[PDB]
Amino acid sequence: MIEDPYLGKYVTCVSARSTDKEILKKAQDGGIATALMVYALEEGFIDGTIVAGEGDKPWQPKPVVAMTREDILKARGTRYNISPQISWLKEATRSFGLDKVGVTGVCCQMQAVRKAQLYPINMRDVPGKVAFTVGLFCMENFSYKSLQSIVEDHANQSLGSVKKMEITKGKFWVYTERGNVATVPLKATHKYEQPGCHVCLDYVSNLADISTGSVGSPDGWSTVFIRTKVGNEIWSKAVADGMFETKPIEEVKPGLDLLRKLAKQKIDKNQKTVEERKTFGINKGLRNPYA
Amino acid sequence: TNKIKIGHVHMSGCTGCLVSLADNNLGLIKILDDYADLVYCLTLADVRHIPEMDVALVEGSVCLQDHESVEDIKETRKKSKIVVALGSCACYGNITRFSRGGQHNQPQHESYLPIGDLIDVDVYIPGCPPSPELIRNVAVMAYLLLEGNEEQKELAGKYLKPLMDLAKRGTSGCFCDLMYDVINQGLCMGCGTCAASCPVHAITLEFGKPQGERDLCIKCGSCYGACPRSFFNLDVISEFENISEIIAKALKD
Amino acid sequence: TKVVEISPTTRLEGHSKLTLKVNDQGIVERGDWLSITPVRGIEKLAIGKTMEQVPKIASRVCGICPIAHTLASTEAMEASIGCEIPTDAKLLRIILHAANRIHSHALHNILILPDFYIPGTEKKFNLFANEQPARSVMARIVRIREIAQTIAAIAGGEAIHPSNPRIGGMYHNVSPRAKQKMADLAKECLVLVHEQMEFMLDVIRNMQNREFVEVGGKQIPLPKKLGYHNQGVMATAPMYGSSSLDDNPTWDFTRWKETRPWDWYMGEVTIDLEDPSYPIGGTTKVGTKANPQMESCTGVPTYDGQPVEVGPRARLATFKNFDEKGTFAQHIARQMEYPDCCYTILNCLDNLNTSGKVLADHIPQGDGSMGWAANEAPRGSNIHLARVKDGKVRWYDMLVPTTWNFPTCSRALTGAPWQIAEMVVRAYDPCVSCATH
Amino acid sequence: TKVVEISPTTRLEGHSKLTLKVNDQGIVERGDWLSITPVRGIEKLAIGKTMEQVPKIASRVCGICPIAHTLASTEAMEASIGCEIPTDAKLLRIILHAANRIHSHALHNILILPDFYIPGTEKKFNLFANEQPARSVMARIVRIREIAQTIAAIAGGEAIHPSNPRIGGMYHNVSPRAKQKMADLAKECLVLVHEQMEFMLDVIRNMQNREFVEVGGKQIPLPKKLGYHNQGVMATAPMYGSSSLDDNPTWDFTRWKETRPWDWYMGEVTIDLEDPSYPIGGTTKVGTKANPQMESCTGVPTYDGQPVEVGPRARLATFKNFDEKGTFAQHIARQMEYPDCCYTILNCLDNLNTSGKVLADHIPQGDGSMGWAANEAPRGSNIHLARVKDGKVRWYDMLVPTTWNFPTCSRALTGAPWQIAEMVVRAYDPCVSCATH
Ligand SMILES: Cc1cc2nc3c(=O)[nH]c(=O)nc-3n(C[C@H](O)[C@H](O)[C@H](O)COP(=O)(O)OP(=O)(O)OC[C@H]3O[C@@H](n4cnc5c(N)ncnc54)[C@H](O)[C@@H]3O)c2cc1C
Ligand code: NFU
Ligand code: NFU
Ligand code: SF4
Ligand code: SF4
Ligand code: SF4
Ligand code: SF4
Ligand SMILES: [Fe+3]
Ligand SMILES: [Fe+3]
Repeated sequence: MIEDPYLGKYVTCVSARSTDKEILKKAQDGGIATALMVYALEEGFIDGTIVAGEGDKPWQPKPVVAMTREDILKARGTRYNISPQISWLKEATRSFGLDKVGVTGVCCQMQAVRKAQLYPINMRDVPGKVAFTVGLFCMENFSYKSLQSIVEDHANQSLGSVKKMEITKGKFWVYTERGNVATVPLKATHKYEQPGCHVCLDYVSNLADISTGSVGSPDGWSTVFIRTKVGNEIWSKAVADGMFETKPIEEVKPGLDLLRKLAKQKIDKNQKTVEERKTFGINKGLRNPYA
Repeated sequence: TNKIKIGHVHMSGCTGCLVSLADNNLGLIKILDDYADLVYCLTLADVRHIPEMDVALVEGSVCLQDHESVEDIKETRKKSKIVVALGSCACYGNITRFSRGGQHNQPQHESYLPIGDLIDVDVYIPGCPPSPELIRNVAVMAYLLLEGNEEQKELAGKYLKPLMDLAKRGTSGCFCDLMYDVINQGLCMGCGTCAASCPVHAITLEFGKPQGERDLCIKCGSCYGACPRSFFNLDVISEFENISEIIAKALKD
Repeated sequence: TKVVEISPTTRLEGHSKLTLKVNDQGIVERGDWLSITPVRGIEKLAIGKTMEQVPKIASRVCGICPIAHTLASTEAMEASIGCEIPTDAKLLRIILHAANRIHSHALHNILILPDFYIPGTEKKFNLFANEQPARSVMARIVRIREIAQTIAAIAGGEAIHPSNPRIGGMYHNVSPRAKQKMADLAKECLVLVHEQMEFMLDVIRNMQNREFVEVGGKQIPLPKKLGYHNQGVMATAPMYGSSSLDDNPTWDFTRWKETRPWDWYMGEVTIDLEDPSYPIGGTTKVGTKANPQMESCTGVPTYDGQPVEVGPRARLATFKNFDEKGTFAQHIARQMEYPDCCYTILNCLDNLNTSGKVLADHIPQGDGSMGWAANEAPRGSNIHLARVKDGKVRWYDMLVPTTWNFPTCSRALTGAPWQIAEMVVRAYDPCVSCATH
Repeated sequence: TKVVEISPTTRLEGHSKLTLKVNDQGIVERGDWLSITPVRGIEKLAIGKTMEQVPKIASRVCGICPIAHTLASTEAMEASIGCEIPTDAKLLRIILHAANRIHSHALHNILILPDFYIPGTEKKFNLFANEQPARSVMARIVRIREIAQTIAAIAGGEAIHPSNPRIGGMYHNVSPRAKQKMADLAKECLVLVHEQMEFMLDVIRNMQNREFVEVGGKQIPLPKKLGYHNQGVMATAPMYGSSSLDDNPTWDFTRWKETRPWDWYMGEVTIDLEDPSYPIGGTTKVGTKANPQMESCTGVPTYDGQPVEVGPRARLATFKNFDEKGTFAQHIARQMEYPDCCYTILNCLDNLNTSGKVLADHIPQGDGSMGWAANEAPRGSNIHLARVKDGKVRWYDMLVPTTWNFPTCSRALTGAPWQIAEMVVRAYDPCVSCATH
């Protein structure tokens, strides 16, 4: 068990991509989040999972309890605006009748699940029915109006034409279905970020069973942390079953060196913000949820 | 004696508080003529930066993601002898409690707090809109507190005490005040004053007891303020005929 | 080209600034007037709330024109659900509306007169001062606003944030005594607003005959075409408004589109011209970065793909083909609206049945259909649009007069000496809390 | 009085001339601008032909605005027979219409810029020349027109003489991929037309500040009221148009009457003033006889018994009370129409259902009833009127924008130095093949 001060607690870290070519056709990166949930369903580690499905406006996610391989695949690809994944957490155990709930989401959503497991506050039956969590890396998120403003104004693209969006190499990238590419400098996006992201002290989904993301791995690949006993059992079985190609992370460039550095910048910048809240006023401060 | 110095500071407000002050009509002109100099008010005058004030009438709440606003409300505490939260937005957040961001062209302007959560507040004038008469009484009494004989300064301090207690009580206002701190305390006696004060008709009385339409309530804190079982300061209120004549003489030509 | 910036503006409602590129003579080449008022976000917080609550929240957008948002919001709900209100409710709403226009135009007289000259002299009005003629003008303005607020309170329940309007009509009809009281006050007001109107028109005509004005001790030339722009105008009624319930609505939602400031505002600039003597406190320090596209707090509604002017001149141009433009023309058109307010109140009172019904018998709950309502607020067309379903607001949008006027006034700044850019702004009677909401 | 004549005009569409009486200073006292394009006679050859053929023949009146005649003709047939087309057909026609307006206004930028000055200088734009800034302006104009023609081709079937419109709607809806392609192109175009628009407005403003322009090496003074006339304006919509199928049509056929040039044009004159140096080839030889009444090739439509102005300024004046007139005002109003075209396309695409029906289920054959349709072509109101019976055109009439503008522009010539009479003409963006048909 490595206990990293910026990458959290984990057993191993590899670079990986799914061997399911259908999944990879529309996965954001390696298809880890989709492949892990499909496999968990077909093997019976879960009987349903919360995923960011398609919503009612283009590129606006809608949380949904998926119970088939087909419904899980609809959630492929990154939506860079808020998806309130945890709103279906209790309901998954009520009208859906699930015994083994999967949850996907970003770092704060992993935190929400773990708080619910230890301090269930009107969350009956949830502690014991959470079966598997896959956490995405997340530097920051946006309101939907923020995302519209970035894509339509700054990138000058129509949302109905966008095939993929990607934050990497210092730019917000927009790919269209007809084959065009537009970029926006990340400096331009800063005003649009969701303010509650600025106290977040968690980059690589420290509290998930398995965490997955893009940084540290070449395109089409994911950096994966296997963290908990649940996470290790499922990953071992999946690898043994042929579900994934892997490479130890230290044989991969830029790997864990860059990743640990981006995690450190996030925590340091946001810890400072948390500190300034304390003296925000005159002889008064703002609340610290971590106090 | 000199005139005291008064500013109107405008945070995330609607200017209805300023309009209320102005709706004292020749009363305001009388106060500006004889008792107070308006040293700062962006709506009415060209002083661009916050100067020193004896009394700052501060309307609106503070948007935490607007740097200049945060600086303004801190600068105001630094520049002012007495800070007055003028109106329910400044006292209690009011309609900006419901702000949650997401609108062009600043979707990150999400979080609003009453001024008392950022600085110390000496005096509350609650109301949405606040009553012109209350703002006038407070301005007169603040003058007497600073420039009167010790008999006046004693009256002024006793008049303002419940508005200073409100500022120390907290920064929240709601229909539920009447449950929490009146009915649930065994103090409600069915007078129905809360129903008259509510600006949006969210309060009915059923068999003599308040009934609140919480999804109509805009969280202004008026009804607890007006309730005669929130604060009832007998030393002042039983002298109503006297204090009335005193205030009136201070406004007479 | 140099870049000078006035922040904050003054003698207008709410918080804005002027970021101006000027030529070697200090004449604006391209200026941006922009809101820097925080976005309280009324349109987004409205979603899921009850159709009864949203108009009372929308009222708190602005304390000068709360009548405009209370009525436009309520009538947008009524248009979305298909609710037809009773005649006597409509009459009371019109009395409320006309009264508030009086109080608002009279308040704006207080804001603009310090820029104007006692006619035939070099002395500017100082309305604070206890001297003539300012004090007798203040006494008249003050009685006018008092009458107006009183009528508003009687017909509307409250002068600021009226409580009487509700979905389906009004909470209350008024007594025979109240109807007489409103008539008595309107009779008094009519004589007063005729006097104030003639006074203001004389003062404005004198301004039009001046060659310069004094700012910070310097002579600033007065351009003949001060405040001219080519955006044209938009208006839905000379007095009250229009809604999608009407047989022939007078506003066309297929001609509207709202962009971000992006399409119409300048990008990043750096202030390199500063005047510490600008009354009172100077201009933005040299070296400050500004970016109107990103700092502007409003959206930009357009009509036929372009910003338009709204307000009193827009109404007189649309409905009487008033044919003067620019700063002093805007001022003139506003004063000319004084008497209609009092004649309208008196005519409405004459037709009001104090025993008549004020609430529709049936209030439908809505199926998600879009409806809209325009109120001709004192500053121009205030258009609220809504989808109500099962008594809840599912979608809400607000196109407020000063929102419309922000890009248009910016364009009218070209040609002005930067030291009277603020005079161009004030002819729009800006309400920046309204524009931002 | 002397008589000078420019024949042919240049940098406009088609074949016309200017026959001008001038005072001792060379200022026009009374000038006639007239078509000398041969009358192809579309209205008379239409009689007996099928209602499907006549719109495709009428398209070939003009290759710059064929969209205008294709749609006005088709919708006149649809109005005469009482055929209501499907929503998605209408959306595609509007996309076609807006796209073509972009290409036409941008083409007119090429025709008028050689008369205009690089701002703050004495150099005129030469757009042929491979030098800056002309070449970067040409590159932008060229991409704008390419985008516009492409959208026109996708929604309309062909950029020049669109093949997709038919009686009852369209031959084809578009694919999901085509809808995305039109959106992508319109996004690109919107940024470009905003840049081109600002560029053109700056160039025009500089023109308005000039005192003279150079023609054939001589300084020609620029009158302050260049191109002013008192005919007023006519317009049926800010964007698309109107037809007799509408509940409330926005054009009134009882106010129209068409005369021969007779009532409005000068009779026989003889040229006695000639300038062989007029660029490039001089003016009509001294001694030539001219007779505008008899040589003019057009009819003269009138509204309330008088010629009117149509086109972009007419549209902005009618629908926003735009209040500037004359040559540079016409130029301004045209550039201001650029963004509406792109916002409209994007809004139409957003509402377009690519699976939706595009042909009415029933196409009646007509009983001889009169119907009419107005299309707001890039140059102004294009009104086609028809009686269809048993699928054949029994009566046909075309009132085309430049037809309307011919007598009006003639009157606007008064006061111009004859050497810039052609600049007055070009502000109308003339299409003389359209005017004559
Ligand atoms: C706001 C956001 C910020 C991110 N920032 C980074 C970063 O800085 N560095 C980095 O390496 N990776 C970041 N990621 C993760 C990365 O973009 C991919 O989502 C991740 O690599 C998983 O990809 P995949 O091929 O395994 O998943 P896929 O197979 O494509 O499946 C997508 C998964 O992502 C979930 N998901 C998609 N959108 C959301 C959403 N808005 N909210 C909650 N869950 C969602 C889906 O439920 C599904 O489980 C971010 C993701 C999000 C949503
Ligand atoms: N008049 C007015 Fe408001 Ni304070 C504005 N702008 C709006 O509806
Ligand atoms: N625009 C245009 Fe044409 Ni070539 C003209 N005139 C017409 O309908
Ligand atoms: S930065 Fe933190 S709070 Fe914001 S969406 Fe990502 S994991 Fe959640
Ligand atoms: S308390 Fe009411 S009237 Fe005062 S600023 Fe707030 S919304 Fe306006
Ligand atoms: S005002 Fe106070 S005491 Fe009177 S009815 Fe209301 S809560 Fe009870
Ligand atoms: S119930 Fe009425 S008076 Fe009391 S806090 Fe709510 S809105 Fe204000
Ligand atoms: Fe809005
Ligand atoms: Fe014809």
